[PDB]
Amino acid sequence: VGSLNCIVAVSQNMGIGKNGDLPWPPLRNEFRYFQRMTTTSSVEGKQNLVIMGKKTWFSIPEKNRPLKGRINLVLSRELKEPPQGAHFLSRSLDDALKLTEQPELANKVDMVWIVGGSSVYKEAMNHPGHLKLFVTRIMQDFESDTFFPEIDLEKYKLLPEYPGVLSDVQEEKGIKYKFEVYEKND
Ligand SMILES: NC(=O)C1=CN([C@@H]2O[C@H](COP(=O)(O)OP(=O)(O)OC[C@H]3O[C@@H](n4cnc5c(N)ncnc54)[C@H](OP(=O)(O)O)[C@@H]3O)[C@@H](O)[C@H]2O)C=CC1
Repeated sequence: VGSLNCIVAVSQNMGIGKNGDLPWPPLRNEFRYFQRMTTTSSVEGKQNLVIMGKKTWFSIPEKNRPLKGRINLVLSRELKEPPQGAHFLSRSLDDALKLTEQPELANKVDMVWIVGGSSVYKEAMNHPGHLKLFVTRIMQDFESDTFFPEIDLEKYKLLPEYPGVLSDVQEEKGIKYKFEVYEKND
């Protein structure tokens, strides 16, 4: 099992969700980036694991579930089995990660990607260890009801570049956005 990573798109006021969808209109190329970064292994014949909360799961369009080419793991304590189309169900972030230590998983999984929502990001972000954050800055305010936790910049260093991550400002449907990678190791 290789790296642990969070990936998020976030508006200027720290918004990630509204009413079960994103705060902004769909940005195809942002989704495309998400799919590429989460899918691409750095160890062929191996797969990446995506970990998400229950609400995130159901906020993905059914035709994109499971996220293809990835092991899909959903967090819930109410569910008694993985949702239709998901693979794994876990009851805590520890359990999902500890689950990547099982013989079965250990030698099949490259990167672990936490792909939301707020509570799973907060726990991972505040846990000691090596963790990167792939953050897309959506460069305006959007009305939101779910927010990304504080990024402590004493811990998380914004990297000046990263392979496979376009650096400069993008725009789609009149909305400018920028790809960032942050790393801590504590
Ligand atoms: N902009 C982006 O990058 C992203 C946007 N989104 C959007 O953001 C919002 C996500 O909302 P959010 O409310 O944060 O929800 P989550 O995806 O975190 O779902 C919350 C539910 O997941 C289960 N859950 C969360 N963490 C754990 C845990 N550690 N262990 C066990 N179960 C857990 C609980 O379900 P149970 O009650 O069953 O225990 C909880 O009620 C939606 O609008 C979504 O579309 C989501 C991802 C990324």
